[PDB]
Amino acid sequence: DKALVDAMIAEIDKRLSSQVNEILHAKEFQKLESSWRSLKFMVDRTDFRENTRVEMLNASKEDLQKDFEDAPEVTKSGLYKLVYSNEYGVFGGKPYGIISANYDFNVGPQDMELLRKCASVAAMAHAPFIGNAAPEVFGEESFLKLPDLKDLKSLFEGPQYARWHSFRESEDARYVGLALPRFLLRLPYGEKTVPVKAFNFTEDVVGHHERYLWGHASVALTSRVADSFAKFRWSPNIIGPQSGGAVENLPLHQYEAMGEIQTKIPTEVMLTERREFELSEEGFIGLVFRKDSDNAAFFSANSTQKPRFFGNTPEGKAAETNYRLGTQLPYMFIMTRLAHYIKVLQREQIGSWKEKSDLERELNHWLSQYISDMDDPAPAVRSRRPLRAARVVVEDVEGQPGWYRCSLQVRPHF
Amino acid sequence: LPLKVLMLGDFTGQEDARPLEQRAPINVDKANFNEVMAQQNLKVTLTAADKLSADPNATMNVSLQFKNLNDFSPESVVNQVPELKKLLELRSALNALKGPLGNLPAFRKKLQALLADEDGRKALIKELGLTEETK
Amino acid sequence: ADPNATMNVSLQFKNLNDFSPESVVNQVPELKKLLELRSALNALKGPLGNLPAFRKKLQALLADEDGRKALIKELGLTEETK
Repeated sequence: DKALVDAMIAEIDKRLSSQVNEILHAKEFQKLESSWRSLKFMVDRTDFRENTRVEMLNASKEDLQKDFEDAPEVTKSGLYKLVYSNEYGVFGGKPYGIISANYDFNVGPQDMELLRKCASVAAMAHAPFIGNAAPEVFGEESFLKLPDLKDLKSLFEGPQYARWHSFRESEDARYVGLALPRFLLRLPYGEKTVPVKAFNFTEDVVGHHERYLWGHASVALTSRVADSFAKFRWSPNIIGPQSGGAVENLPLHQYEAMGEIQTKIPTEVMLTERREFELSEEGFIGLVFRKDSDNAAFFSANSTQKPRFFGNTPEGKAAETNYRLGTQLPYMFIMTRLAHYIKVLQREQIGSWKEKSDLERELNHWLSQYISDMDDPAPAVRSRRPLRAARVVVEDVEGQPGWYRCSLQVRPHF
Repeated sequence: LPLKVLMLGDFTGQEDARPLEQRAPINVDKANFNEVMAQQNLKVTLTAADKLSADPNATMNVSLQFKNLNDFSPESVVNQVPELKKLLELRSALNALKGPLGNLPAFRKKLQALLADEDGRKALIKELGLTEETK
Repeated sequence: ADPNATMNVSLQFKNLNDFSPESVVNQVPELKKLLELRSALNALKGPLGNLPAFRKKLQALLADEDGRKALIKELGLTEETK
């Protein structure tokens, strides 16, 4: 008799799981959940004892556009108020290191304009803006179609991307960074791998991989920056499987294939070296999946800015080198930290009896603190001293008594 | 100088009428993340397809509330949706009866208690009563 | 192979590297199309792209209205039969 009652329990749990799947696969529910869970996945991978801080700002993209278009100038926007004004431009305060936006961007004009405003703010405060790109940006329904794309460079020649093309040429593009495929945050519920209490729930992911709780990879990149800073107080080591750009401990999900077994890739696709290189040429930060493991890697963190070409002469090639250095976030971060330190420390020197040469001597002695100019410093030890060379020149602005024009040029390790 | 990051995003189910600057940021750390969730107060009013029957016009509207990440688990989801919580109580009643943990009079009383919920549909009530063994 | 065939070019220079053959080819479509064809053939021979992509890109390269039909024929004669 009890066997029939157990069959009743099987059918009852079957229907209940039928509805629970509708709840757990709802786009709004997944929006909220993935927001909070990705947030915690970031926070619990940092080290607040290493002088790392994180603030939450609830804002939708539509309202960001509403504020930026309502304000007459970016200096009067609320975001600028709480990023620059209440921080970097406040005596006694502290400057924001970087801004992580949990958003997906398309080629739409609204998204492009939002990116322009974020580039302006990031340039004014010396802090990069990191986000993610949506699959339709490549003209595909989902990232799972990336291996079918024969040529992204040619794809980007269509008139649909005119605004993005100009954005890549703006000088504020150095403060913009967009990531490619998303990444799994939760393994689907199962009586063995992920059980729940009481109700025997077995989550049924259908043919639509959108049933999986995908998460924005911008948070993973943020964890990279956090680790680099926790170890060295600088953020350059975030672009290598061994350098510190490796994301370890990704969720896995083995399930039946055509009679065999296979694991759902933690990223939507398994990006090959050539495809990753193409995305890098297109100014995208692609988190590549290490085949057959639970580890991914960021091979490079190029900004949105496109490098400029100069005449192949000695001076022209020198100009190309400097420009590309500017185009790379791993060096942009050193520049940004330097700007923060300069603002803070100089504020305290305002009012002292400083002549031009005094500025020269003091600034040289200070810059030397982050310089490792040895014949061969320990590898990944010039991490703490990212600069190899540095030059400072100080002139007087002519027309008044006691302000100067300072030029600081740095050669960091490659 | 510390390394301070600003996470900007849609952490709620709706936009706030508060001007973007007027709203303040919240400092988050490992020792108070859950408290930050509870103070932020999460709520989702949404409609999904009602798969508890066989009607394509049947829809189910739910109002879920979140104070911590554990509230995203299916147990909490069921706890917050009476159309499923009643079915979980029915499950417990049937397992208790089949395991001989309670007698038929207690089983009948508790069944009446479960089915008495006025928010349930008569069709759902009939589907639940159809699971009771004849004896 | 025509002694009466002449080619007029309008080169522009902003730096000394603009005197390199790469820039010269970049500024002369009758050669730039041939360099794009070169890249297409090397990609195909190295198996970097499939035949459908190869065909599409070839059409793209040969579509340039400033090219001569004779040049177009010489370029298509370099495509492997397969």
